[PDB]
Amino acid sequence: NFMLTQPHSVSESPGKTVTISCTRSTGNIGSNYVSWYQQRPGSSPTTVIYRDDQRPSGVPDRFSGSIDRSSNSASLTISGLKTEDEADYYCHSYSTGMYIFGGGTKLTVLGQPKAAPSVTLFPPSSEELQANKATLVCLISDFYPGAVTVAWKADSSPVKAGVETTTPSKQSNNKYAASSYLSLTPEQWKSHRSYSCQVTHEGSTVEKTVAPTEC
Amino acid sequence: KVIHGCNFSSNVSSKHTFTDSLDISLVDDSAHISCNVHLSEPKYNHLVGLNCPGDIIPDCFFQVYQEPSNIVYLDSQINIGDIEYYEDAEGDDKIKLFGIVGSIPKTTSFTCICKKDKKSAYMTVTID
Amino acid sequence: EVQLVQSGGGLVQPGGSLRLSCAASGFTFNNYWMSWVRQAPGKGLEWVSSISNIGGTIYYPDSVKGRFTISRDNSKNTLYLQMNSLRAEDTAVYYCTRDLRMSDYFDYWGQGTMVTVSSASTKGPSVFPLAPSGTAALGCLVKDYFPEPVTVSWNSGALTSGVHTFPAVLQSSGLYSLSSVVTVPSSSLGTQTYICNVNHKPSNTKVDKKVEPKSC
Repeated sequence: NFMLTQPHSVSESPGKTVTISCTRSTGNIGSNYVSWYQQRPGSSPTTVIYRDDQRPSGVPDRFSGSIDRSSNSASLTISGLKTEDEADYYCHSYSTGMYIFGGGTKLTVLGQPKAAPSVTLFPPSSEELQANKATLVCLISDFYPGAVTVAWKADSSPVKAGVETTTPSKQSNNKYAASSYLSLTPEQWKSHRSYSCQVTHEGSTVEKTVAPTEC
Repeated sequence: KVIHGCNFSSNVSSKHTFTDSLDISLVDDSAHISCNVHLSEPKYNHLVGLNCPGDIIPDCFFQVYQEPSNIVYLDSQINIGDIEYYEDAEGDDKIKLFGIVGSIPKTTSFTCICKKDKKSAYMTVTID
Repeated sequence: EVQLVQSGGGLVQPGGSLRLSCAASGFTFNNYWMSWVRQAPGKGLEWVSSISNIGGTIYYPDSVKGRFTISRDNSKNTLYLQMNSLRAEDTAVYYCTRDLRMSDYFDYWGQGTMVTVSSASTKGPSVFPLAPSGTAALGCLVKDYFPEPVTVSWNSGALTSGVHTFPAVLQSSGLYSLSSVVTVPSSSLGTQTYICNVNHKPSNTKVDKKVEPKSC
């Protein structure tokens, strides 16, 4: 079958406009209808575009869909942004006997300045190592909008396994916080020169590093 | 035995031979072309159905149409007692049939839809 | 109006079974396709199953093919999803939808119901000190507990400024972990005692853990 790929997040100020793409990986985007679904936090999805560019009842003409047959991509456009437009948006297309969803796009209607994350990385404690365990704790706070990406390095080599990362959660100051844990063995902790927590927020990436050193 | 109906699939099927054929991968998106079947015999003993490579709308031939939109049950439409319903599968090919034996009170017509991607082929049956 | 009222999920151990319902009203039940679409917490929509007007066509993705069975009862106007051989990866919020087959989209959704597949039982956490390296950060790690929640305080409630107790991660082991961090003046690292108090009522766990600076 095929895949539909959306950007991780988009953002703009109220009254401005935003466009969210849906790129079909194989086949023709124009072959099958594309539909779009809005999901406000904690709510069930609702349809905002069907049949490439048709609006259900209850959706203002600020919403519109289009199809780009050359980039093999569909687009949802939202103009005159309002606060209640802030949602996750999903594109959908159907091939015979298969229903395919895009990854989803966080739309943040900006209500405050963009803010870089504050990142702290703690190495495993002596206590945990003596219990024959190793956990790296990477604490991410004070970032807006609430979308981040986390990757771990063993020295300079990527670490894909043993990574548990929370989703962003809204703080009291309306910024967002998250955390990422890397479970290691005591040996792979000691047998590397350093480990690294790489946080990427709005294209800028912040890195912290800890080494298996006594002092 | 032949199926009085329409083969919209591009498979060269041996289990099933239809009277008419119309490859769905030919017509324009969000458009339709018709494949019509007319039956006129004193007392029948026929299989009627279609081969669809996409999706069948409605659930033929238990449900049929009167762009159609009025979903009706075939037993009510033809108003005969014993109607046999059959189905078959050949990968994505969906074969839905119904057998009809005997006489028919009133000449009745109905439509079934084969949909593949944005293209939809209609199959309209008339029986006297 | 059109209504899709979903009914009752719950907690299941791996390999168990569970049945979801969706009561439909406001439209001719027999004239529409209907689907189940799920969503793991924090993740995206994933189609689970579809059924045609009166069962003529049924579709499944391979992720659930053989384990899940969709069905409908036109006399009760209800959609069912029978789930068997449940895996932890099936943990999601399952949504009921009505489809317009002719236009390939879900035009109405249910409110959702949560389904959790976990083998975890009640377990208290292990607490570890996260030692500090003009301002310093310290904290303590609260690890492998079930169920939620966990409350953390510092110095028995005497220290509340600069405190940040992050939400938990749900591990693939079914157990939770969290971390609480407090930012302190580095000048007090040698003169002020820092003890984090971790409390997990379901297990009668109360831990006082002192976080000291590294000896080096």
